[PDB]
Amino acid sequence: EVQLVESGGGLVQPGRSLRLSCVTSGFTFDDYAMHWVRQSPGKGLEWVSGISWNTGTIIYADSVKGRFIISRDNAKNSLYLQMNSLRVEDTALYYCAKTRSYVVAAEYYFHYWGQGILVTVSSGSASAPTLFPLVSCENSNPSSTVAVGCLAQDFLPDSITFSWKYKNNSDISSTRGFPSVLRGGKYAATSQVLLPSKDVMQGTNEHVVCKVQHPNGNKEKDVPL
Amino acid sequence: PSVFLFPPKPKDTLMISRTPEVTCVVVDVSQEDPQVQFNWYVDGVQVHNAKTKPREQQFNSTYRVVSVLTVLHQNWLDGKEYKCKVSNKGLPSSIEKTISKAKGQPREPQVYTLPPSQEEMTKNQVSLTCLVKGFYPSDIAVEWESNGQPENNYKTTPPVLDSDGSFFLYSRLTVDKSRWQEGNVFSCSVMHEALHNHYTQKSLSL
Amino acid sequence: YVLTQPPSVSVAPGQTARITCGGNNIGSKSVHWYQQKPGQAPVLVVYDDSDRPPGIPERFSGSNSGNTATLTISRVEAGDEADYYCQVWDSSSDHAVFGGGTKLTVLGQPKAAPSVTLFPPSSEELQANKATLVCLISDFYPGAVTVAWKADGSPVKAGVETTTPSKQSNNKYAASSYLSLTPEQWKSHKSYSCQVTHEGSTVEKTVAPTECS
Repeated sequence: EVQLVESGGGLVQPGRSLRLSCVTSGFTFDDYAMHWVRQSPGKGLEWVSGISWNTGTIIYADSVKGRFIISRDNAKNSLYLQMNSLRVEDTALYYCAKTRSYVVAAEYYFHYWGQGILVTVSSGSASAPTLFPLVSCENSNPSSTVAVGCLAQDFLPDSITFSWKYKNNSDISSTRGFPSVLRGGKYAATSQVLLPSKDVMQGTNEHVVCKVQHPNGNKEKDVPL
Repeated sequence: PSVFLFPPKPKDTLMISRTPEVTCVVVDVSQEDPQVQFNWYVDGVQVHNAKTKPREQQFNSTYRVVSVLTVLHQNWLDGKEYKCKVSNKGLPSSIEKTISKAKGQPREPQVYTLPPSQEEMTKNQVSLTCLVKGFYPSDIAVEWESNGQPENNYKTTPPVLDSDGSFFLYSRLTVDKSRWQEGNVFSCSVMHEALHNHYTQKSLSL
Repeated sequence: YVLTQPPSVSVAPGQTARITCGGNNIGSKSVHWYQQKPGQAPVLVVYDDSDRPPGIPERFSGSNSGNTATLTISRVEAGDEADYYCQVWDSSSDHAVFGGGTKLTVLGQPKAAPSVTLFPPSSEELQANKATLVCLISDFYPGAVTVAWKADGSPVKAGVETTTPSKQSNNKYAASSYLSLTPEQWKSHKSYSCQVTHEGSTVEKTVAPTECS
């Protein structure tokens, strides 16, 4: 059994700093070069840095050189990553890794990975999402009435549960939800609602309504028909 | 006084993280004065002094004069001659000794794991075998591990000089048949100079 | 160094999934493979080209020669559904390059045609001196589509940020693609198009900065 446990911090404002840590167990730390590999929230892994057994050889990623400082402590079975001059682009899940090589110059492979701690770099912490309506155009005969969509942006952190309301009881209780995207220090998420023609069944659809359920920062924007 | 020069641990030369040493020890000192001298001739270069510090691990009346020598991995793996020139106020002349790795072109070991003989299943503790053959030099290192943890209950036979000029050995892990029945996966890890990363391991399961 | 592996690979149970890891003279390097399950840290399934770590099933075989490394999975099962990454240490510059990743979608249900609609940035956004094109893709299986943006035919690379497909709950997968551009850029083009390729099929919608006057 081998376990690499990371700590570090979490959410931070750009420019600020964070020092990550990784305490290892289940193997001789002195014998293996440890590495840090991050994973951008939503797409692929990216190698960050690495350091030899005796600290002698330190190496970094080009997109990190100068900012991040990788360290280790054999006596304490710990690997660190001093993240200086943070940037929003650095928002990723940082993984700790154990290699397995004995030859002088080996083609490293990450034998063991930690669960991965998360660092979020952005300005505002809790933000009230600014809701902007999206409209297409009238349609019915050539194809399904695309109607309109609701674009919720400027919220942070996530924890969003949007809901569209009508003047009467929402019969067809459904909504085309979508994933939130990692934007520059903020999040954004749309919600589309296809409309089966303009069936004015008593309730006159003067304008559709869109509301966002978010802890701290409740908003409701008016959308056309 | 008889002198005995000893080589470094096979693991110690194969992994860059360890420090391979050469040991010069002596037994039966002459009754007089302990005036000793050391001249470590490293096939050309010379350290002379090195770290000749006899940490007298005195138990009862025993205590010998040991002299370790920090060795550069490659220098040992390239066939350099490490000589120890021991002397003492009593010996007629200085006795020298010289060691180097088994001179010869290295051969990558072939590792094969063998499950328990069906006859052994009648017993409570079945044994897992690991055949490591066709390697050279003899200097090798074999260990066993289950779920990323070394298993201490195993023995390894010394290298037998096969007909092919190469060597071979067997490592036997002893595991409760209950554990073997559970479909656990054990691995035979072998370290040797001529291996891709000085490492390789083969697993066993049910 | 550069590694290149197909975005997705859909194979029905029983069949063999062969994941290709492209690399220039990759045969001189030892490819490694990792398996990353949703919400789980990646695991080393194959290393040094063909070696398998204790415990990883036999059906996982590694291959590598010339300009291609090929991860092969015999008798593909549902539990083998995750992202596979091919990594290689570039000896020439001391950097560990990972591939883009491949989504091994073990086929279960039939393939669904993606419905895509591009919405123009509302005037309110323009008022805030910003312009965002929102391309919504929904009801598609396998959950993997390549979305591309292009202004007046020419592809726009900067400002794009697409979300990964999500099955949410309705079984079918969905996604969203954004193009955060300046309000002036939006007005300085005849038309903008969002093209989503769902395995061969490329469907695209166009939104022009003007329709009539």
